[PDB]
Parts: sequence; C-alpha cells; structure tokens
Amino acid sequence: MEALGADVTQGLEKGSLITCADNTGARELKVISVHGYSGTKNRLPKAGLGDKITVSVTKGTPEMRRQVLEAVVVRQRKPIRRPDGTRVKFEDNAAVIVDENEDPRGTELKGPIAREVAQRFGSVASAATMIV
Amino acid sequence: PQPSRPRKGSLGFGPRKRSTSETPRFNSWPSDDGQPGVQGFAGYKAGMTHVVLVNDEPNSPREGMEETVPVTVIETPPMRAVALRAYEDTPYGQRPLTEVWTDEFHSELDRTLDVPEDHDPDAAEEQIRDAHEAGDLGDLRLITHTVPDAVPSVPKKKPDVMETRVGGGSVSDRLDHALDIVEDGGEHAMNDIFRAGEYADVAGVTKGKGTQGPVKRWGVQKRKGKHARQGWRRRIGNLGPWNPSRVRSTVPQQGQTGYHQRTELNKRLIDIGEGDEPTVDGGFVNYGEVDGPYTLVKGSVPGPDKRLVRFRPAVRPNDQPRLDPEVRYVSNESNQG
Amino acid sequence: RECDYCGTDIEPGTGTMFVHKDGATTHFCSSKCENNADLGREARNLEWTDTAR
RNA sequence: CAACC
RNA sequence: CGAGUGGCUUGCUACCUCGAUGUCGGUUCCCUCCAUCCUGCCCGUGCAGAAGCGGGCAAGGGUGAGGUUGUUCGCCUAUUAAAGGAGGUCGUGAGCUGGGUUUAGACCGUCGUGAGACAGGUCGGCUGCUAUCUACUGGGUGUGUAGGUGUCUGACAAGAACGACCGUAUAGUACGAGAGGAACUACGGUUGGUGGCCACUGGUGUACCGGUUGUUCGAGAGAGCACGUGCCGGGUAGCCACGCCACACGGGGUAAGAGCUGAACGCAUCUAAGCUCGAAACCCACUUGGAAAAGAGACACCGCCGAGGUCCCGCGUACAAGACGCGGUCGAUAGACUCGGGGUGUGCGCGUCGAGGUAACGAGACGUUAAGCCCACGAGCACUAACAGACCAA
RNA sequence: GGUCUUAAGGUAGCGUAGUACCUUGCCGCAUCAGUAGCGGCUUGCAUGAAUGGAUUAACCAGAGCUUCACUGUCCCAACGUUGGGCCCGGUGAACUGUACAUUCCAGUGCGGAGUCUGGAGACACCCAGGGGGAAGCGAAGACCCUAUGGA
RNA sequence: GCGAAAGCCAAGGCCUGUCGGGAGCAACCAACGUUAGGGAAUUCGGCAAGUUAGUCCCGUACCUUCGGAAGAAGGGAUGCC
RNA sequence: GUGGAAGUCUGUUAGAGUUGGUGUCCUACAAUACCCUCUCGUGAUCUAUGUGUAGGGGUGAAAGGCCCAUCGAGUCCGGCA
Ligand SMILES: [Cl-]
Ligand SMILES: [Cl-]
Ligand SMILES: [K+]
Ligand SMILES: [K+]
Ligand SMILES: [Mg+2]
Ligand SMILES: [Mg+2]
Ligand SMILES: [Mg+2]
Ligand SMILES: [Mg+2]
Ligand SMILES: [Mg+2]
Ligand SMILES: [Mg+2]
Ligand SMILES: [Mg+2]
Ligand SMILES: [Mg+2]
Ligand SMILES: [Mg+2]
Ligand SMILES: [Mg+2]
Ligand SMILES: [Mg+2]
Ligand SMILES: [Mg+2]
Ligand SMILES: [Mg+2]
Ligand SMILES: [Mg+2]
Ligand SMILES: [Mg+2]
Ligand SMILES: [Mg+2]
Ligand SMILES: [Mg+2]
Ligand SMILES: [Mg+2]
Ligand SMILES: [Mg+2]
Ligand SMILES: [Mg+2]
Ligand SMILES: [Mg+2]
Ligand SMILES: [Mg+2]
Ligand SMILES: [Mg+2]
Ligand SMILES: [Mg+2]
Ligand code: NA
Ligand code: NA
Ligand code: NA
Ligand code: NA
Ligand code: NA
Ligand code: NA
Ligand code: NA
Ligand code: NA
Ligand code: NA
Ligand code: NA
Ligand code: NA
Ligand code: NA
Ligand code: NA
Ligand code: NA
Ligand code: NA
Ligand code: NA
Ligand code: NA
Ligand code: NA
Ligand SMILES: [Sr+2]
Ligand SMILES: [Sr+2]
Ligand SMILES: [Sr+2]
Ligand SMILES: [Sr+2]
Ligand SMILES: [Sr+2]
Ligand SMILES: [Sr+2]
Ligand SMILES: [Sr+2]
Ligand SMILES: [Sr+2]
Ligand SMILES: [Sr+2]
Ligand SMILES: [Sr+2]
Ligand SMILES: [Sr+2]
Ligand SMILES: [Sr+2]
Ligand SMILES: [Sr+2]
Ligand SMILES: [Sr+2]
Ligand SMILES: [Sr+2]
Ligand SMILES: [Sr+2]
Ligand SMILES: [Sr+2]
Ligand SMILES: [Sr+2]
Ligand SMILES: [Sr+2]
Ligand SMILES: [Sr+2]
Ligand SMILES: [Sr+2]
Ligand SMILES: [Sr+2]
Ligand SMILES: [Sr+2]
Ligand SMILES: [Sr+2]
Ligand SMILES: [Sr+2]
Ligand SMILES: [Sr+2]
Ligand SMILES: [Sr+2]
Ligand SMILES: [Sr+2]
Ligand SMILES: [Sr+2]
Ligand SMILES: [Sr+2]
Ligand SMILES: [Sr+2]
Ligand SMILES: [Sr+2]
Ligand SMILES: [Sr+2]
Ligand SMILES: [Sr+2]
Ligand SMILES: [Sr+2]
Ligand SMILES: [Sr+2]
Ligand SMILES: [Sr+2]
Ligand SMILES: [Sr+2]
Repeated sequence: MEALGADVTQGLEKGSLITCADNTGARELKVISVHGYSGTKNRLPKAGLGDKITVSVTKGTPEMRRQVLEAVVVRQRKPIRRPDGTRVKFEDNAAVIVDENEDPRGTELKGPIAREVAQRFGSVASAATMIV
Repeated sequence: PQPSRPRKGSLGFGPRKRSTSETPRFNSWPSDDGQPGVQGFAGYKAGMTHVVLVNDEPNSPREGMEETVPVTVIETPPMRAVALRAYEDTPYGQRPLTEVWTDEFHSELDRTLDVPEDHDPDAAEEQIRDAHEAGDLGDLRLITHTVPDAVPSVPKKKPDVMETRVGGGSVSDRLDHALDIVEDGGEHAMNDIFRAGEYADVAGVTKGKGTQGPVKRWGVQKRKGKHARQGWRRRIGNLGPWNPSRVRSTVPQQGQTGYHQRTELNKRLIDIGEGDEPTVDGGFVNYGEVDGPYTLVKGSVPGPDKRLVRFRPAVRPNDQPRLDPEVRYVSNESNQG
Repeated sequence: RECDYCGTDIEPGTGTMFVHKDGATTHFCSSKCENNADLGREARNLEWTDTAR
C-alpha cells in the first residue's frame, strides 16, 4: 500500500473488539483478519492504524449483527510515530466499515480520524468531521 | 501438523565467542575508483542525541520537510598514519613485504609498541618500487593509530593501532600518495576521507553481556502456559533427535553473548564538525563532555560508550550520496531524565 | 511548542499528543505530566508546574 | 492410535 | 492390459530385545528428502488480453492464525504469494504435557446361572535419578611450532543474511467490438527473518522522593514492623521492545529452455567437436571465526643485561573461576567536596487564617519555600587512596 | 404374518441418553467458523417402570456448555526481589564401575556398533552448562504366552 | 475489630526451625513483585494467576416442596475535624 | 414485636479433614513431608484414657478397607534342607 506517512505499533489483534465509528448501524466490531498480512508461527495476527481489516459485527442493529464486512482502522490507543518524532495516540480503538472500493458504507463518521488514514482512504476522509 | 518456522538466530555470526581484538578489523575494503586515498578512519563512541533534518531524499513525498533523526555522537580526532606497509602477491595469497616508517611519533605511541630508533625508509621504499616493477605488488596499506589523549572522556592514553588500506588511482600514484602522508607525520582527519552525507560502514565490538541463556542469546521461546511451571522456564525442548546420536552445533545453547565484532553497513554520516554543538546537558551519561572533532552517525553504532569504532567508505551502498544534509536542530537536552 | 499541561517548552522531536474523544488535542511533554493528568490533577494546583508558577 | 477379545 | 520405483499406510514373518529400548496426540528444538504448494526461469494451449489449464528446470527461502474434536486425519472460517507432502526409534517423556490410552474405585448398555467380560461408552485416578564417559555450546591452563612488542596473512569453517508482498508512475496504455486489461523499467512502503542500539516512545527500576492505613517508641519531630516495598503515586541510571538503526547492485559458470556455426548424411539438423545466451538455484561479491594450516605462516621494530613481563596498587568499555581492558604522580584511576545535570513535589520550625468552641482545643489552608530530601551521571579539584616495594627475563 | 420359540411380547413415561454401533444422525440455537453444549425430531445396533420409571425446589472441593467482569494463559517477552547457583574456609556422603575408551560418517554384524571394516576427524588437561547418545541408572516385564505352578 | 480473626505491642522466652566468608552477585532453578497495547487468541479444560471483597442504605428475577432461591442481580455510601 | 429452632449458613476460634496446583520434595526434613488454595466445624461431631472383639477369625455407612511401614486371609517360630 501507499506509504502511511508514520510508523505504527499495531495495537490490535485478531479477535479484538473495537468501536465502529460510523452510522452504519454497527456499534462494536470484532477483528477477524488483516488485509495483506502474513505472520509467523504462534503469532496472533496484528492490525493497527491505517490497515484494512475484515470484521464481524458483534453489537449493533439486527440486520448488521453477525455480518462479515471490511473496515479501516481509524483510531487506536497504542501510540504511532510521526516524521517529526512526536507520538500520537487516541482515546479508543475504532474502525469504519468500507466496501469493495474502500468507500465508507455509512453516511457519517463519528469522532476524530488520523490524518495518515486520509492519504490512504480519501473517500473515507471526505466523510470525516475531525482529522488530527 | 507442526507448522514451519525459521530457526532461532543466525548461523552467520559464529562461533558466538569473545572477540580477540577489541579494536575492530575490517575484512574487506572499498573498490579502487576515485583519486588515491586512505579508505578508513576511527573514533570513540560518546553517546546519542537527535537532530532535526530537512528531508534530502529526492524521491520522498516529504522532500524538503522537517524530520527528526536519531544520531550517535562519535569523537573523531586526528589520527596518524605512521607507516606504509606493502603486500606482495604470492602463490599462497598476500603477504607483508616491507614497511616504510617515519621519525615523528606521538609522545605516547610507546605505550603500545617499541618505536623504531633505527630505520631505512629509502631501502624499504626501494624494495617496494622494485616489487612494483616486477608486478608482484599487492594492495598498499597504512599502519594507523589513534590519539586517545585528545579525547578527555576516554581514560586510555595507550593508542589503538590498525592497518587501513589505501585505494585510488593507479598503484604508482597511490603508492606516492601513501608515502607523502606517512612522511609528514601521518596526521590526517575525518574530513580528509569522508564528507557529510556519504555512507560509511561502521565496525565495532558489541557491548558485552557475559553468559546468557538461549532465550536472550538466540531468541528461542520461553516455555509456555503449563510448560512454564513444572521446573523448566527458559530451557529449550530438546538438544536434538535420537539420531544423529550427538548434539549439533546448530542447536541454540547458552554461552558468551556480546563483545563480538560487528560491521554495520550503510550508516549515513549526518555531519562532521568540531566543538561542542552535539554535547548534551549534564554530559553524556557514563562518558563525559564533547568539545573537539566529532562525527554524527545516523542511528546506532555497535559498542558501549568509549569503545573504538572504525569507519570505512560503504562497500555496498544502496543509495546515492546526498551531500551535506541541512541540520536545523541538534538536541542538547540532558540525557538524564 | 508548549506542554498543554505544565507549560514548559516541549523539546522538539519529543513528547506525545493525546487525541481526546471529542476530537480535542493535548500535547504532553512527558509521562510525568500525562500521569498527573490521568490522576485528575490540574496543573495549576501543582507547584512545580510553570502553569502554577 | 496408544495388547489381550 | 503390461513394466517398475518407494518404504509414508496396511498385511505377513517371528530375525533382535521380556534380569523392561516407556506406548497416542500435542508441544519445544535441530538436521534432512523431493514425488514442488508459493517464490525464480522456461515449454505448450481448445495461448488476443487478463486469467486459467497442462508440462519442464529448480529444495535458496517461505508455507502462517483460528472454531468442534484427546484426536492423527478431517470438516469449517477469515486472511495469504502459498498457507505442499515426507524421513530423522511413526526424531524429540535421564525435555515438557497427561486430554486419550493403560491397573486398583464406580456407573450404563450388551453378554454371562454366577464370579465376571467388552481397542463399547462414562466420572476419578502416581511421571523416580546429585551426568562417569561421549556429544555439543561457551570459558580457561599447558605443551608444540622456538627473547619481546605491534600489525597482518588465509588454508579451512559458518550464513538465508536476506526471503516475500502491497502500492505509484508505466497506463485506463499494449491487447480486445466490448467487457475486461497487462509488461520492461524507475520509485515509495509492508511483512517474515537477521545483527545491533537506547537520542525518541514504552516497560521495569524492593536507588530515590512523596501520600497514607494499623500498631509501637508518651505527643511533636523522627522512626521500626505489616515478607522480604504495608499499601498507593511519580520515577534517575542501567537493562529492555512494544521503541530506533542497518541488512545490494554487479560479476562468473550452468539447468530447463531460446539460438548460432556445423558435420556424420553434398541437403537438413541448437550437438556429435565449437559457440552466444539463460533460474530465487551453483561460484564470487558481503558478514563472522580462523597460526595447532605439523609446509605449525608473513612484516616492522625493540631487546639479549636487559626489551618485555609478573607480583603489587586504583579501577571497569570486561567478567560465574580463569580470561579481558584501562590507569598508577611523566597521573584525574576510584572516593570526598563543590558546581553542573537529574528524581520527587514544597521540609522542620515559626506567623496569619481556620468550621466551631467560655476556654482548652482544633482537621486543614496560605507564607516563609522552584522548598526540603535524594542520585549507580558529568565537570572541576591531587584533599584521601593509586604508596612502598618485590621478582622473572634470551 | 393380517401365530412361532419359550410364559408374556414393552403399557405410563423417557429417548442419538454417563445406554445409539451406524454418528460429526436431521432441524434449530450460538460462533467469522462449534465432532462440543442446549432445544426439537427419534425406526431405541442394544430405553422403560422399587434390575424402579418420570420428574424435581434445595444442597455439592461431583461431570459438561455459555455469558458478563478480569487478567502476562497467550501475542512476546522485559525489568526487578529473596533463597540457591559461581568463587573461598571447614565438614563431607551416595548412586554407579567386565575391560578398553578423543570421536564422526557410512557399511557390516543375532537385522538398533565409541570398540568389527573403510574413510574422515583428532595436541593434553581443566571450568561452567543444557541433557543428543551410552538401545544411560534404578526394579530377574506388572502386559503376552509357557508350567500336568500358587492363591 | 464482630471476634479466641489479621496486623502491631507487653509479661515471659529466644537469636539453636545452629556452618560461615565473597562476587551489583552471570546462565539456570525455587518462591515472588511490576509489566504498554490487545484480552482466553493460550489449553483437553481459564490449569495457574487474577477479578470481587468488610459494613450501611436502596433494590432484587426464573423457579419453589412456600422453607427457600437471596449476599440473586444491579445501584449508592464509607476518612478526618 | 417477642422467642431462639436447625444432622441451618459464614468462619485457618479450638478442632477435624484434604478439591486443585498434577506446585516443592522425590539418595527427602519425612519409607507418605512442605506451601498456597480448598471442605467440615451443635453434631450420624471431634477428641483423651480405660476396656472389649483375633486370623478362614475380627472389624468394616462396603474401598477387599482395616486388624502395629505387613492383608483377595496378620505376625513369629516350627513342619522345612
Ligand atoms: Cl487471520
Ligand atoms: Cl513450551
Ligand atoms: K492386558
Ligand atoms: K520385551
Ligand atoms: Mg501453535
Ligand atoms: Mg535517559
Ligand atoms: Mg525526555
Ligand atoms: Mg524370535
Ligand atoms: Mg532406558
Ligand atoms: Mg524434480
Ligand atoms: Mg534447505
Ligand atoms: Mg516417535
Ligand atoms: Mg529422550
Ligand atoms: Mg518420564
Ligand atoms: Mg531427571
Ligand atoms: Mg476426560
Ligand atoms: Mg478418562
Ligand atoms: Mg481393554
Ligand atoms: Mg442431542
Ligand atoms: Mg414391575
Ligand atoms: Mg523374569
Ligand atoms: Mg495378568
Ligand atoms: Mg488355583
Ligand atoms: Mg500488559
Ligand atoms: Mg490452539
Ligand atoms: Mg482455578
Ligand atoms: Mg478408645
Ligand atoms: Mg473391587
Ligand atoms: Na520439576
Ligand atoms: Na528417547
Ligand atoms: Na518396490
Ligand atoms: Na508424542
Ligand atoms: Na526450495
Ligand atoms: Na482444528
Ligand atoms: Na522408541
Ligand atoms: Na514423563
Ligand atoms: Na509423548
Ligand atoms: Na548467472
Ligand atoms: Na429391561
Ligand atoms: Na458433600
Ligand atoms: Na508475570
Ligand atoms: Na545426555
Ligand atoms: Na553454631
Ligand atoms: Na413469630
Ligand atoms: Na489438598
Ligand atoms: Na489366616
Ligand atoms: Sr516432528
Ligand atoms: Sr584491520
Ligand atoms: Sr576474513
Ligand atoms: Sr510436573
Ligand atoms: Sr545412534
Ligand atoms: Sr536388557
Ligand atoms: Sr531432483
Ligand atoms: Sr510458479
Ligand atoms: Sr476424524
Ligand atoms: Sr501416527
Ligand atoms: Sr487421564
Ligand atoms: Sr474413544
Ligand atoms: Sr472397560
Ligand atoms: Sr611431540
Ligand atoms: Sr500497477
Ligand atoms: Sr472499464
Ligand atoms: Sr519490610
Ligand atoms: Sr486493597
Ligand atoms: Sr542447451
Ligand atoms: Sr604457530
Ligand atoms: Sr412405546
Ligand atoms: Sr431419581
Ligand atoms: Sr577404525
Ligand atoms: Sr547440570
Ligand atoms: Sr519482651
Ligand atoms: Sr553448632
Ligand atoms: Sr514501581
Ligand atoms: Sr478459551
Ligand atoms: Sr480456543
Ligand atoms: Sr456492591
Ligand atoms: Sr452445620
Ligand atoms: Sr463453615
Ligand atoms: Sr491430581
Ligand atoms: Sr501457586
Ligand atoms: Sr511422594
Ligand atoms: Sr454458636
Ligand atoms: Sr499395616
Ligand atoms: Sr523352614
């Protein structure tokens, strides 16, 4: 993928439960897999800010519940490092549901997003209210 | 089904024993290209700090922007090429033929060797030039040594001696180039060889850790879950199969870890100066203060503070040189805190 | 930059920026300040702080 | 599959 | 239908072991095989492209995470370049596990008149040992080569030290009616592996500073105990990874394959002689070890009445003993002291305030006070201690 | 089959069961995915009434399953604490020992060799280590069979 | 303090749960403390560890042999002067 | 409201016991030990001393358990070489 523009310490693994920062009707997402990732023996697959992941809906509306969808990680509690040396961290871990074309399934994003996630997913960004 | 997995640790840096010479010894040298010139230099590690640099990379989306970069401060005072050794090619490889020494010696070079009192530089030179006429001359190298005394933070006064190859134009020309340096007094500096922005390979003897177990030394797993409470926590599963009925040298075991020579490739020289611009408030921890000739190396360098590190023009650079990077800031914030 | 907590200048190439839930941003110069903030202490009530001084 | 069936 | 190869399954035999070679599965750690799943290079196609399908060379590297089940296998899920198979006493219990299997207790079904039986099911159910030799990982002392210091050589030896992927430009281009949709090359990044390092972030930090509960020292001050910190908050050095840095290109020879010249065979023919090319594979490049390489090495200087070395002393860039390294007055090597740089968070005492209370008394607040206390770091400084002195040596 | 053996021929209930071989039975629930678990169905290899059937509040260091919470069980390991370990004084055993023994790769051999054969490697001694091998030590195999053995 | 509970302290007893000396004291082992983010992914199985916790107030389901279930659950309070 | 029942609850009160760690130990401190966790603790309770039951016999809320480290028939000596 296109360089992210910052170094990331993945703060999530397969199985982690995160916030769905949108209005798709999904409230909580479970990480199932990480796009393009391949680990090593015994290593739990990890995902962090900027990765595209496959998720299952754990909490939300009946129609959304249990659906296996694609998403993009927009916030994480574990710090990331920007070119100027500063570390950046969020209040929670969150992702936004996305389609085949990486366009947000929802109409609105909830909460801030990392600028780096913009470079990658512009259409996701063109839905963000706050970009930090 | 027993999943695959690469083995633990590299088999390419063995045996993992205590280094024989604390002074690093390059086992390779740059190729002959430019004008004749000494292919290396040395200094003493002081510590680290960081600097803000203007992205120099012409292919980076950030070209021309502020960028914080880690730097290891190495004190690199002038050294003294004290002699010119000549190697001759033989059926059994390269062998020392003779050496051409000088008269002017640093006041304390006698703390390491028996300094010459009676030597014939012309007889030696004569034998060398005849070797060249015959076409039996191998490469040409300079016996070099440091001046620890010039570095206050380093307690040693005894000079560290190393042989550094001289490459360059034609042999005849670099032979003459070698002799010129030596004759003077051999005194040369970091500037004379490197330029800020070029890539250097740094060699040094890593920090010693004495005896350590397989987990730390080779990176094998610790025993997991229930297997961690029965009496075995940091011991590998087994030393090998029933057959072969012997333990292979490839199974990870305890032993000396650290204090090994390492040659780290493509280290970018961020800046070569002199003074106290890089020094840190309160002084570098366990080292002291810097106020003299110094070199800022991008990233990390093997070895503890005070150890002798060696520089050599990168023999396998991946990127082209982007000379004299613009340094907008050099942290002097205390390293204690 | 200045530390949004204690008031001292943040040494460049240092510190962490915490992004609040509502999108706000707090630039901390160190863990000490972050940790006091997590305890719910307000910088003005801590004598050692520039904000206080 | 680790004896008996 | 016919001919074989393997020794992964099963069967057969009863050769070895019953004065015992511990029994499935898993796990951990190491080496290997190729009948190749991916990656490299090719050939064919019912090959436009993209993509399939089949075949060849090839074992360098990779081949992962999860749900049921003790399971092997298998079924299933999301990822992936791919998530290949097999050997090593079905590698691996003087390594682990003990779910299964495999005693003694008990139940069910079936069988048995009964005692009792069942690779049928089910609940419970014990795992000893201070390593002699050998093997290897690291560390020393000697001898040999035959006075000392310093610097090297390189026979050999090890490496995967690098493997793979995504994205952008190429290009909505070549190709194709359209749909769809490449490549050479140049770039940015990710991942797995590898070595190292601590400026940054993060952990630790029973150094240290503070808060505070119970109790004891009459109160105060200052302390002990509450497990090797009572508990809680912060955290220096150091050590660390979750942090940071670095880890090619290019040559040479080939395989499959593409060809050239070319005859046997006037022609033809990539082959018989000769030659041009051509794989992640082989060799070199690069890193690491390496004078005990018995052809036991090379060079320079010093010394043979003295070069150098040992003991001794102060110490760590070193360290389980040993080893290693630095300094020893021609000195800043360690400590003290003073600064600097750091940690904590505002000391004791006193003064004002303080809900009240006749008063006594009074939790606590402000000031004095960026205070007090403390520091495994740095500088300065010969104040103390590196003194005195003994010995070997061609 | 629409009686026959041998008296009767399974009623109420329960049912893929701690009983179902087939079997991961079929449907549903739950999970991204559930040979598990629960509900239903059920022709029950081979359930069933004091050989007690069914059912059941309370109880339980009894067996199985799910959820919330939490966490170094795990990703993936780090630093620290105390006692050992290491060095020194003193004290001072045992196990085990046919012999020889510096081994490695192959082969051979009663087919599972440090000792045979061919090669390779190998200067002696010592310290620490984790245990690959000595089909390691410990116990005349408890399994299996055999004995005109025992209980 | 509810307490013959814990913890601390008297009276009384002891330094004999009887080998010491030394190395910032390495690997490794026994006990144990602290671990960012994720939170059972580990495993036959949450085994081990942890979480909760005392007292008062509010409030408390299915089911039930009407006893119980029940401290269900869930919520709030807690010092000193 | 009183009352204070219960093979009733909590409880390392004393005392009794022992689910798990398959922890420590396994030439042991110990021929059955140590630590944490755990169960019972007004009763078919626990416990001291005395006393009775004897080997094809006892005793057994039944495990072939126990009858002096010995039990699907104790120990000793004899039969017996
Ligand atoms: Cl995955
Ligand atoms: Cl393990
Ligand atoms: K049997
Ligand atoms: K046998
Ligand atoms: Mg695994
Ligand atoms: Mg620091
Ligand atoms: Mg800082
Ligand atoms: Mg036989
Ligand atoms: Mg054995
Ligand atoms: Mg092949
Ligand atoms: Mg291989
Ligand atoms: Mg096996
Ligand atoms: Mg074994
Ligand atoms: Mg065993
Ligand atoms: Mg053992
Ligand atoms: Mg079981
Ligand atoms: Mg069982
Ligand atoms: Mg059986
Ligand atoms: Mg069922
Ligand atoms: Mg009846
Ligand atoms: Mg026998
Ligand atoms: Mg038998
Ligand atoms: Mg009989
Ligand atoms: Mg943690
Ligand atoms: Mg698993
Ligand atoms: Mg438990
Ligand atoms: Mg009695
Ligand atoms: Mg019985
Ligand atoms: Na053990
Ligand atoms: Na074995
Ligand atoms: Na065959
Ligand atoms: Na096994
Ligand atoms: Na391969
Ligand atoms: Na499975
Ligand atoms: Na075996
Ligand atoms: Na075992
Ligand atoms: Na096993
Ligand atoms: Na080639
Ligand atoms: Na019946
Ligand atoms: Na009970
Ligand atoms: Na832990
Ligand atoms: Na062994
Ligand atoms: Na004594
Ligand atoms: Na009444
Ligand atoms: Na117990
Ligand atoms: Na009898
Ligand atoms: Sr295996
Ligand atoms: Sr050298
Ligand atoms: Sr070399
Ligand atoms: Sr065990
Ligand atoms: Sr063998
Ligand atoms: Sr035997
Ligand atoms: Sr082949
Ligand atoms: Sr391929
Ligand atoms: Sr199966
Ligand atoms: Sr098998
Ligand atoms: Sr079992
Ligand atoms: Sr079975
Ligand atoms: Sr049975
Ligand atoms: Sr000899
Ligand atoms: Sr493209
Ligand atoms: Sr199109
Ligand atoms: Sr204490
Ligand atoms: Sr507490
Ligand atoms: Sr060819
Ligand atoms: Sr020699
Ligand atoms: Sr019926
Ligand atoms: Sr019943
Ligand atoms: Sr032989
Ligand atoms: Sr040992
Ligand atoms: Sr007393
Ligand atoms: Sr005594
Ligand atoms: Sr702490
Ligand atoms: Sr689980
Ligand atoms: Sr699981
Ligand atoms: Sr509560
Ligand atoms: Sr009771
Ligand atoms: Sr009780
Ligand atoms: Sr047990
Ligand atoms: Sr425990
Ligand atoms: Sr025992
Ligand atoms: Sr009572
Ligand atoms: Sr007995
Ligand atoms: Sr007799």
